[PDB]
Amino acid sequence: VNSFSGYLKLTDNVYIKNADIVEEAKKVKPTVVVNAANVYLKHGGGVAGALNKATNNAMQVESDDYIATNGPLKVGGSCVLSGHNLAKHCLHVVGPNVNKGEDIQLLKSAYENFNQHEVLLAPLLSAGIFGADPIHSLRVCVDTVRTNVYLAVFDKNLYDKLVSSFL
Ligand SMILES: Cn1nc(O)c2c1CN(C(=O)c1cc(O)cc(=O)o1)CC2
Repeated sequence: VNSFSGYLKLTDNVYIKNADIVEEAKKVKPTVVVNAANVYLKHGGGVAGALNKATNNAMQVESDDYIATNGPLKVGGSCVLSGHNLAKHCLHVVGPNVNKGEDIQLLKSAYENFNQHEVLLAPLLSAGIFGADPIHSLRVCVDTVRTNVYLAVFDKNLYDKLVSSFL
């Protein structure tokens, strides 16, 4: 039993809710919140911008030190950093950004990072400002992630479309 509430169950291991991931993280304090990161960990907008703002820019400060030491992530890759006031840990995962021309096949590699964590609160990778089709992202999630994932979808209209079209 865990503290996630109000989710619709899609599969054995994938759950979904119309929710603001920032507000959900603040309330649950999950072990892992996933950020929709880019390779530079520049958290300017979308989910990343919102998570970073909720940490009062502490996420960005930590991320800048990470990049200065380690260099950029790979598209499809990830790193574990602090969750600050939102979670124990933040798993920064880089899905492909279609608006930069990155290969959508890398979306599966991105979701594979979730399998290193037993339970996660996450957004749909490559959705929103990353330009991918969220219906496709949900399909890849369900077909790739084997650990327990709680998906937060900010837009109510999109949430309803994702549920109604789910096979
Ligand atoms: C600035 N702020 N603070 C918050 O709690 C939120 C925001 C803004 N926001 C996003 O930028 C966003 C975009 C998106 O595609 C998915 C998502 O989960 O969040 C949603 C929730």
